[PDB]
Amino acid sequence: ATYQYNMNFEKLGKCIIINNKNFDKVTGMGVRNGTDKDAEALFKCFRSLGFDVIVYNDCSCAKMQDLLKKASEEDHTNAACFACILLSHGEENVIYGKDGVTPIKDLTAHFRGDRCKTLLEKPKLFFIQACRGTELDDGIQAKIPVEADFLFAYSTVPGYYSWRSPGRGSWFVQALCSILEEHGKDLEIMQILTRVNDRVARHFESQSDDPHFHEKKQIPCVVSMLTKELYFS
Amino acid sequence: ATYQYNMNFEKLGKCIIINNKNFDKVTGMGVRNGTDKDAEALFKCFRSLGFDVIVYNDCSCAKMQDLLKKASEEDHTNAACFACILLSHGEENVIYGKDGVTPIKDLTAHFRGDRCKTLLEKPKLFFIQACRGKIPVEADFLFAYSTVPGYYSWRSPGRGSWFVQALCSILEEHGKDLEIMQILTRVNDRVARHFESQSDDPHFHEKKQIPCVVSMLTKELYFS
Amino acid sequence: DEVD
Amino acid sequence: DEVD
Ligand SMILES: [Cl-]
Ligand SMILES: [Cl-]
Repeated sequence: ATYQYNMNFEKLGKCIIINNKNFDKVTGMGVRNGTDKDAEALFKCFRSLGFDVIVYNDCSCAKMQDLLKKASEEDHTNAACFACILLSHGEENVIYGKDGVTPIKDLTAHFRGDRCKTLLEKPKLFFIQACRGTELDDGIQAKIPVEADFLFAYSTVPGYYSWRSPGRGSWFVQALCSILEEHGKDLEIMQILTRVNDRVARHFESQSDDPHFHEKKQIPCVVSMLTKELYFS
Repeated sequence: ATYQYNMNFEKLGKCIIINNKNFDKVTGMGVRNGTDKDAEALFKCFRSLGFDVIVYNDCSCAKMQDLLKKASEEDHTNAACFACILLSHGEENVIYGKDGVTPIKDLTAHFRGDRCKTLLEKPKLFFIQACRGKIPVEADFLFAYSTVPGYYSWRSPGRGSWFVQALCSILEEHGKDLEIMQILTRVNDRVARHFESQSDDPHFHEKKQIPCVVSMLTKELYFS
Repeated sequence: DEVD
Repeated sequence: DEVD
């Protein structure tokens, strides 16, 4: 128990999902077919863990900022943790809203130890399905610091594309939910995310009539500032 | 065992420690007092795990790249993994050699799956003490940074760096028992809780540090 | 497949 | 203390 986050709270916590599917024409970005499947899957798989999940669809940049700022201003005293899942287009360091781009760091900053007191010493988890660049992976034949207690689970490594199958959803979300459903009530979060890394790496490969984007691979990227083990027990 | 990296090899693997203490005047960077203590600690603690450790001192940027390139070109068929520890000044996303800065990404790129075939599907571990102010080719890397981006990494001249001292303490105690993420999580806690800066200057007084682990690992890693 |  |  000394090496694990205390989970003896009334609620596991809030899980906010920002599901951006449709974008203003001025952004030049296309519809994210498959993302509703991700949002539906995540609602189910995170609820199974014990989270109180709320979904917001097609948010403007101002709305994303307002949502997360307001969430950070709620009283989390009776919650063990907080989670946020961002589903959108992205480039390095930013995520698209319906009307533009917002730096990811500015969205997460609301939950810093000096800004969200009732989440102090509790895990703050961010899962991000978005591109981080335009590189393809061709594959190869087989007091406390204010930034403590954050974990970022990125769908892909910095500088790389992130993949989504239109009738199935993003590879990262598919893998994430399947592992959480199978093992989420048993394994530690890093054990879970490591299995997600392997699943994305091994069970997916891109299909396209466009040669440039055919037979490509993906590996996710977990950034942890956690100070204890996290079990959803 | 299907969920852990296979460790049934002749060798655990090579561990390169780059210990940069003294810097050319042109860089304007100060002597990193305490780093020799870190390097000696790391030699012992990584050796205890089973790594074949070698220490290189005051390396130029070109020497650092050459060491890692040459290492990536060795035959790792009979090794379970590879580790590299960098001790230096740093800024941005770069690290200081004795004569200037070089990108960290250039050092690690030699070990990508498509450039180092004998480490394919094996963990490649990089531990970095410095300020920061069929299979995917990027898989199976782990970076253990002393600090998150944009912050200082602290070093006591008499004791060594906070991160290194915490890392070696946790490894000598739990290194043969726990999975690498369990280890590094405990390192995060130890640095965050048990250290606080002391300075006559308020800008450097009473400051805190949180390390940062970046994992692209696909299995659990135990040193057994 | 598509990218994000 | 010093910084790196
Ligand atoms: Cl959809
Ligand atoms: Cl020294």
